[PDB]
Amino acid sequence: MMIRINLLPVRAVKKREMGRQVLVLFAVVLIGAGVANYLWYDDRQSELEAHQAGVAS
Amino acid sequence: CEEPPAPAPPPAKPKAAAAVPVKAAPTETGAQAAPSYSYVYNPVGKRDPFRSPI
Repeated sequence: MMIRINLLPVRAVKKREMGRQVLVLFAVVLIGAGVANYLWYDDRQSELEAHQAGVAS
Repeated sequence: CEEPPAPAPPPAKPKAAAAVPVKAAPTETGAQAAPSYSYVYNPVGKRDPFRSPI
């Protein structure tokens, strides 16, 4: 008797794979944009400290 | 630190370099004076003396 299993090939395979890659790209872009939002936050806190020094003046 | 000029908004010296200009002090100090001057003087003279004695 022949026991066959067409489970995980291929438009299922490569569409789960494309599904993975698109999401990895999403993750990378969102981590980068995150880092940007950060570095911005730091320049802003520095500016705030300079300005509070001025207000003390 | 702050650079040649600083960054650009300008930053912050808005507030440092206005709540400075300067220390102020400020010398509530070292005046001088016009003073003031008095006025002079009441007569016409009278005779008894000295007409007879010269």
